[PDB]
Amino acid sequence: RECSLTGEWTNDLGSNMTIGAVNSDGEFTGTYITAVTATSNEIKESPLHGTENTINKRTQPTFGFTVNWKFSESTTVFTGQCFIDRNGKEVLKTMWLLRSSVNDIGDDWKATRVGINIFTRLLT
Amino acid sequence: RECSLTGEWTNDLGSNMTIGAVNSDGEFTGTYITAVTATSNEIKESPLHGTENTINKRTQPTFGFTVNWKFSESTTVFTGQCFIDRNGKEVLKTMWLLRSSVNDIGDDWKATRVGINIFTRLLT
Amino acid sequence: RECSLTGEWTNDLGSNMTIGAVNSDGEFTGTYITAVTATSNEIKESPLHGTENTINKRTQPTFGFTVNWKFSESTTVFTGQCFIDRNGKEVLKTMWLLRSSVNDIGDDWKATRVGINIFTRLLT
Amino acid sequence: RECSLTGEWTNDLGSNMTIGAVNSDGEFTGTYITAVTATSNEIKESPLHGTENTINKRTQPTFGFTVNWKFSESTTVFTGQCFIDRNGKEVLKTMWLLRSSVNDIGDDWKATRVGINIFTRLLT
Repeated sequence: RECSLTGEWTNDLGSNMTIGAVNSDGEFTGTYITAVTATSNEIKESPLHGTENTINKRTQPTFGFTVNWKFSESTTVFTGQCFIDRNGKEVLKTMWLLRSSVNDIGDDWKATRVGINIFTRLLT
Repeated sequence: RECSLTGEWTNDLGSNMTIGAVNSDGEFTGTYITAVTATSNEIKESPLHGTENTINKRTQPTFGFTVNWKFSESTTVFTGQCFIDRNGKEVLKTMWLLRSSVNDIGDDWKATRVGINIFTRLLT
Repeated sequence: RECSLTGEWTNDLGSNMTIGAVNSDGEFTGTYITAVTATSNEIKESPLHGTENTINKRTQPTFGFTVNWKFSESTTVFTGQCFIDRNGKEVLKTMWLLRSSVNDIGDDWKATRVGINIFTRLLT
Repeated sequence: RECSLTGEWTNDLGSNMTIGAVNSDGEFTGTYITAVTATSNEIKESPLHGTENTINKRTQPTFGFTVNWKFSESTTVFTGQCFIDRNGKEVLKTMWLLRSSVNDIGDDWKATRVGINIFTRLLT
């Protein structure tokens, strides 16, 4: 009971993220510090904005967030669920869609990549 | 001339959405309206928060947004690009991931559905 | 009643495909003539191999097929259903995954694109 | 030395598969075995047909295959790449789409689930 979103997280590929307080409407903003950037870069930070679903006030709520990349013209969306694992650790399981910017509508069909990411807490 | 997100749109599925005004930051708010399991209790509306990529102030920007469902524990993410010419008409080309809430971590693998939607200006 | 796979089909982007006879096990092979090839080419043909699901002998059966590209190192998989539309026309609704070849396992996360395709019959 | 498809594998989900021998053409056959809704009636097995891309006889080829379910009307497609070093161990990195059968064309949009699976050599 209590899979909270707020905090610092790290994922399976080296990226880090920090999520602030979740308001009443279930809204939150935060930051994303990436690793893999289809040309990995030093340490570039971008903002994120999402919501957590509050229907039935579930302890392992679903969520979604958009990453507004600051060193590229692409956009990434992440969706998933905040779980309490068998060992009592908080875990974010996610899938994501990476939209690349094309010039012509005739190339739209190849602008979308898909994948997953797993996050666990940092704070230490 | 540019492809603006602000406004009223409808999709190939007959769903409609409204998008507020886009802040300097690329941030926006709106509403998503669908025929919640059509019939039973007609149509419902759920908020939606997202961003538009503004790097290099492109004319046909990429964006993404999260729809926080008001009648289910689910969450949906959309990402795509705002296009022009094909007549001179604005087109929203998107893909989404719909995440269902699951009770146990072992059921995670079957919680994500994926698809597309094309949005056009509301005949008005 | 009778959404059959055998034949010549064309899709929403200009690609063509011909599917041969479906055997007992539900197996079939055929050919794929593409249009968009992340660098569109004249007229390059590649073979395909898939199966149709025969459980309950459904009239609008699900299916899957793999395209073994002959001018590239990638692979594409297609899945969907063979429908009888309101107007009595046969229609294939599909989603597909395009795997690109990477050199290092550290780039695996970006090797997968997703999309859709709609096919209808040719034969005229 | 190369990454061979032929053999016995198991996945992160505890499912197992066998793959026959790969013909000149890149064609292969096998079997997929899972715990069909574990308990009720333990494990079941379903055939599987696919191909391996052989352009430029790469050491870590891409491939795809269709699993024709024997206890449901569903169809599943997998696509990925066969990798090496990480110790000297072969890894199958894949993504799939699972298509459910729907009764009416208007329900098509919710028929496709997407995910990943990592396969490793069967401890034997």
